[PDB]
Amino acid sequence: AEAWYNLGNAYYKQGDYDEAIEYYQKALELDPRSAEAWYNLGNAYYKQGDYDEAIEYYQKALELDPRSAEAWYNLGNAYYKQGDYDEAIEYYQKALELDPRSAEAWYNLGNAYYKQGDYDEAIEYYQKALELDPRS
Ligand SMILES: [Ca+2]
Ligand SMILES: [Ca+2]
Ligand SMILES: [Ca+2]
Ligand SMILES: [Ca+2]
Ligand SMILES: [Ca+2]
Ligand SMILES: [Ca+2]
Ligand SMILES: [Cl-]
Ligand SMILES: [Cl-]
Repeated sequence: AEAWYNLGNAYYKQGDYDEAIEYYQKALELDPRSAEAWYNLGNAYYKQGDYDEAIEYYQKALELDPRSAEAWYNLGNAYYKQGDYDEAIEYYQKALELDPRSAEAWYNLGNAYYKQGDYDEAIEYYQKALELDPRS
C-alpha cells in the first residue's frame, strides 16, 4: 500500500490529480485502514473542485484518525468553498479543539463568520489569529 500511496503523492505534487486518485485507490484496495490514503484522495478531489467527494473521503480519514486536525480543517474548507459557512464553522471548531495554536484555523473561523454576516464574531477570531501570527 505504501509504494502505491507514494506514487500517488508524486503525481499529486506535479498536479496530475487523475493519476493520484488512481494510485490512492490502489493503495486503499491493499490497506483500507490507511487514513493517509483516504485523506490524500480527499485532497485530490478537492483540487478538482469535487467538494462533495472530498468530504466523503475526509470523513473516512476521520473515522480512522479522529485526532487529525488536518482532516477536520480541510473538511471545513470543503464546506467553505461551497458557500456552506455554518458547516465550515463546526469543523474549524473541531480542528481548533485539537490544535488551539493554529492561526490558520482561527483565521478561517473568522472568515466563515464574516461570510455569515457576523462581523463581531469575525473580529474576535481574527484578533485571536493575529495574537498567534501578526505578519499577515
Ligand atoms: Ca454531487
Ligand atoms: Ca452537493
Ligand atoms: Ca462525481
Ligand atoms: Ca492528530
Ligand atoms: Ca454544493
Ligand atoms: Ca448556510
Ligand atoms: Cl454528497
Ligand atoms: Cl448542498
